[PDB]
Amino acid sequence: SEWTGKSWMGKWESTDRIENFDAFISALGLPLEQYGGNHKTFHKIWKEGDHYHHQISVPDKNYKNDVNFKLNEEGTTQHNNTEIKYKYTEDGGNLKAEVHVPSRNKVIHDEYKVNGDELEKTYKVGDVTAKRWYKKSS
Ligand SMILES: [Cl-]
Ligand SMILES: [Mg+2]
Ligand SMILES: [Zn+2]
Repeated sequence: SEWTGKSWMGKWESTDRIENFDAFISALGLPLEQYGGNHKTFHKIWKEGDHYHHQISVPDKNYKNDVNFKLNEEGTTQHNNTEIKYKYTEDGGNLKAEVHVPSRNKVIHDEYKVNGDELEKTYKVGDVTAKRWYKKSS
């Protein structure tokens, strides 16, 4: 396991800073009663030889998902039983994920942009953009 090498690698924790996230959640067709708000969220991204791991956790929601990815290579995961296709790529120093949710005819853009000490995550679906800011853990 390697925890450095790219600016977006590391252990990231959500902050109080969030923008337009309910509009993004609504545009995905998800209920705000269970997916809105600003619950403490962790992103951990590290390298394991020939691939990366990306662990997402939302402890209040009993959610933990470990995503295995190789840059530029498609992968799949599941949420409940919604299949999710993804492909992570680098845009220079930033990390992007292209996400298909075929059952719902949705395409989602995720971006991870590290401004130094801080990580800005941008979420886009169609013309709806949300942002959330993360800090390095501890
Ligand atoms: Cl498509
Ligand atoms: Mg997040
Ligand atoms: Zn796209």
